Amino acid sequence: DALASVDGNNAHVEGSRAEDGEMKPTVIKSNVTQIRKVVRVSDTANTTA
Amino acid sequence: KYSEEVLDELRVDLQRRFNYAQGYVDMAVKGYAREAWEYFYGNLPA
Amino acid sequence: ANWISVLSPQDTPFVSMTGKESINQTIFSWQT
Repeated sequence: DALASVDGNNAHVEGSRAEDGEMKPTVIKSNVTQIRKVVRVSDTANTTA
Repeated sequence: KYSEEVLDELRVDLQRRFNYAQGYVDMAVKGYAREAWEYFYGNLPA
Repeated sequence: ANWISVLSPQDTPFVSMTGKESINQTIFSWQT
């Protein structure tokens, strides 16, 4: 979320009504993951010495 | 007075023995132990 | 019947008469 701009004219009168205020939603963000290697070899060996 | 040829022969014998022992022990124990640990936390059934 | 018959010709004298020796490579060599 991000706050609102600052006001510089707050000079409300006394004994008056509560004016509707500025309210905003909260922005959301999302992402996704990513996916390996190749082990090509002979492998016919490694069973005996 | 240990000869280096003796040590080389020992290295070869030990390497082949370790290869056989690994090839056995893997499918003997670890193939089951991995899935057992996975079931421990219930992560295997997808 | 709870068994099977198998001829199983298994003389194999040579294998037991020559012993064996482990190696650490697919190609061994000697010199003489």
